[PDB]
Amino acid sequence: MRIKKKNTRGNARNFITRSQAVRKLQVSLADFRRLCIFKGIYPREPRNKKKANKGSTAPTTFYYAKDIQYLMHEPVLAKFREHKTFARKLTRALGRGEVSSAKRLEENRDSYTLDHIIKERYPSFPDAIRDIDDALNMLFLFSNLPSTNQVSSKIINDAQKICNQWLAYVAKERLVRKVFVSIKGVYYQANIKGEEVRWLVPFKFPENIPSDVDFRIMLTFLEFYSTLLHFVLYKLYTDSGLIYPPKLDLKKDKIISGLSSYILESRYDSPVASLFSAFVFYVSREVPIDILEFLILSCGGNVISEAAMDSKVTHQIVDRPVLKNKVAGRTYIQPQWIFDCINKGELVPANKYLPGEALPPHLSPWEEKKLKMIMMSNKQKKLYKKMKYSNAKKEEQAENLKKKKKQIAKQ
Amino acid sequence: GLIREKTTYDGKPALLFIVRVRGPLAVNIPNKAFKILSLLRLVETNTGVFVKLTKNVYPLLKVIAPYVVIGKPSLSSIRSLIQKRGRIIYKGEPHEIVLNDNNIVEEQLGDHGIICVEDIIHEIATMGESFSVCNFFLQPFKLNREVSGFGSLNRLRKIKQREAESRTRQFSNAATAPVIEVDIDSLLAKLN
Amino acid sequence: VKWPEYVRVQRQKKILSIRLKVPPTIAQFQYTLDRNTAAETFKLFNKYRPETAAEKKERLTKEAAAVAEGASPKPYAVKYGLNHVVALIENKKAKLVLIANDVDPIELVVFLPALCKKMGVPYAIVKGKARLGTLVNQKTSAVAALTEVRAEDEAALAKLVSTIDANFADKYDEVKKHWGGGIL
Amino acid sequence: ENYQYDLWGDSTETNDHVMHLRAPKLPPPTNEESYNPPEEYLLSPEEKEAWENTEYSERERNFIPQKYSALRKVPGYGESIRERFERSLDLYLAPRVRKNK
RNA sequence: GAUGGGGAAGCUCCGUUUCAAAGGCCUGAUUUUAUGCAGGCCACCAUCGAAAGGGAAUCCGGUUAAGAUUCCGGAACCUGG
Repeated sequence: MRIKKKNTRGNARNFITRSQAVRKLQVSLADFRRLCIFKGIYPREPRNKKKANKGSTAPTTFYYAKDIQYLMHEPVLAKFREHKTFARKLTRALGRGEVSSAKRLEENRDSYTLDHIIKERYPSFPDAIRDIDDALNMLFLFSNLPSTNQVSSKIINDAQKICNQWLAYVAKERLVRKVFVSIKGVYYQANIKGEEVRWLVPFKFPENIPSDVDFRIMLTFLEFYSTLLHFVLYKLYTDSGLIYPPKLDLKKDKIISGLSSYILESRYDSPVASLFSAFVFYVSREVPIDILEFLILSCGGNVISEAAMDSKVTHQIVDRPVLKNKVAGRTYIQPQWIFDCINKGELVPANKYLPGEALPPHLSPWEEKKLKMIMMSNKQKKLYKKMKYSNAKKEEQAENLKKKKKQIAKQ
Repeated sequence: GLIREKTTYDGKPALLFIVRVRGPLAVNIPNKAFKILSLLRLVETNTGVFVKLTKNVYPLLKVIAPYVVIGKPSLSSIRSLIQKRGRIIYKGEPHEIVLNDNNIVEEQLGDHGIICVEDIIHEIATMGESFSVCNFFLQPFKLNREVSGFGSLNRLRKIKQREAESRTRQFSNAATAPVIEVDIDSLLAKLN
Repeated sequence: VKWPEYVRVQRQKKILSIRLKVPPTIAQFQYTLDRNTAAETFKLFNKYRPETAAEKKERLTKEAAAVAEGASPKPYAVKYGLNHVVALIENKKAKLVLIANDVDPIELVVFLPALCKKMGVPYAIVKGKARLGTLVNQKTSAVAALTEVRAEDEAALAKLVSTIDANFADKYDEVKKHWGGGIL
Repeated sequence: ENYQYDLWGDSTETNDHVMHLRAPKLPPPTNEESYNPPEEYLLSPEEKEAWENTEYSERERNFIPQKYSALRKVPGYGESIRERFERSLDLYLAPRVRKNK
């Protein structure tokens, strides 16, 4: 054949530039990135940059051609055009002045569903659990955020309902294995069929919403995660023989509005799932009953909330500066006891967490070479130097920790 | 889809929540209302504040009836509003820092026995002794307003929301006009 | 420099109409109901929007459903059809007539104001045929007329007619002179 | 009953059949950043300023650990939104490169 | 020689840039009254037309009933990935 141009085969056509991909798809960057997020597509870096970018050295972003081509056949692309046309026609009606026509048009529209995206993105059920970490984190973050002009109240309510349903399922099955508390918030590491899924849970305190962040991407992520978690919860409930959706007692919702509100019914295998068995724990006003109650319920018996209509218990959780009465019938234990008990899994002694007593630190559950180096090659020499530097920097983790411990031990 | 029942007003100090209505459209805030709402620090739309249903406040509530709505929120709604929204207007000077630090409650009050946000919630829900002190410290929550958008779908939603006001909010303007009481729980579930 | 041919053609048409002398029968428009009275007329006419296809369909289905299980007067509405408007005109049945000033074929509407004044029927020129269309469930009608009206709006209609007569009909009766398009 | 159907069912398909489908790269577990960690981990006052002077993306420790004596004293976190936003951006914008450690 | 046009009743003639909306490159956190797209640059514009024009690259030896820079042995050189 005739001469073949350099930038026409190989990496040149194997990867398509983002700008070229947008032009080929004839879709706005917003919709294109929405589809990419829904399909879970990511950019890729070839071993040679100039070769892929038509021989031009630029900070171009590359995407796999096959994935983009497959994306073009997704019905979501047509649904986006349908939504755009509906919005244009509704603006036309609003400008005309026939509100009734706009209402009739709205009553006919139907929203697209990501059911077929989940099937291909997660061919098997365990795959969804293996990556539901990000979905759980996002849902737990959004459930606590306040509604604003960007995020609607309904979205936050749905996220909170999903989080509550997940917590209720976890508590009913007692799948909690390890827990942790940090500045970022409390961490929960359940075991859903052996996936050891971890999910952060921030404290139930107000959070500032800076304008720097863009919730538009977060809105789409939460929209996808809503369907993902709904399907996962339905599958889990069907596997466990529990009815779905789980109804909630409005009487409890008015009082506590949380874990106990959802009364899940049909129609124990690990020491962590047996701690505090047949025990009843009292919780004070200062402790985060929302976090503490779930842990105790998943581990052992029920909990008596500090809330009332505004005893046969054996332990009481309180974090007041000074104990109030200390009735002989209630054991007083600091909230740190529950976390340490879960981490140890063997009911750590309660005599180390009495009220006012100092709490123990919390720990997360997770010579001739000088001459011989002459014969080493340049690349090998550089690699050995990098390895030595990496060893030295890691040694600092122990050196500066032991030095600071020695300094602290003075008093 | 709505029910009404005439009930005699009692004298007990029931818990009430006030939400700014921002109306009527053509009425300019009169001096009487200007002072009444200024004393209640409800000087901005969507502002929320907790008050005590004392007999000395019933005439003021009746007078400001067109300007605001009232109801009896539940403990869960009060707790959610307090723990999700809050204001602390003090040295930090006019900084609007929010209740992210329980130690601040200890510092400001200290002796009143209010050491955490849950203590404030319980005091408000049970008409505690520190109700007056904590409420002033608990500057009004800036509740998010309605859809707050001007667009294709947003305007249609706003029209439907407005049409419900005539079926839910009305005033007779007579001295005998009973105070309209609505479930604040539903409104909060809609606003929040 | 070059622009689209149609854009240039329409710009040339505009700058020619702005500069071409026209007989008084033309340019009888461009002296139109003011923004205030125009808005008042729209408000009055906004209460008599003709029943759209969906509204009529739902009403008929509801009536049929009640009938299947086993009196009101004629609904007053605006009249907009050019043939129907010109038929209400010349018969004295028309009370208020609105004329669009931006009709593409000028000849279709040149004689309408003259006939309306000859018959002694109140008439008003309002900018924008789309505005008439927006209130008639159509793209445009180029004309709008009123018929028997509810007693509540009778006073409003009379006041609007008096205002139109005071503002446009009497003030712009001089439009016969001053051949339009004389701007330098 | 919208969404109330098991789209997975009995299945054993593997999405990794194509090597281009790289792993989700779950975040690493937390290490010694507890609300009540050993006081030796506390950063010194000058080191706090030095760390604060560092630019973004070079902030492995995104906060200064503090020895909170009581659970109630634990304050809220305002950077939780920022961390999740950064993670979401990295998920669908950070170039994924296959490598062997 | 179409292309956008004009003349010709018409088979058709003119015209090659002719006053055509005549395509080809890149960037962005997702574009703020909230997930319908914004911005940066150039202004030419198909095709055919040469086996004596320019060109990417094979030399030798041997072999047939007719074929050799092609068939066989050896050793060569160009393009793309």
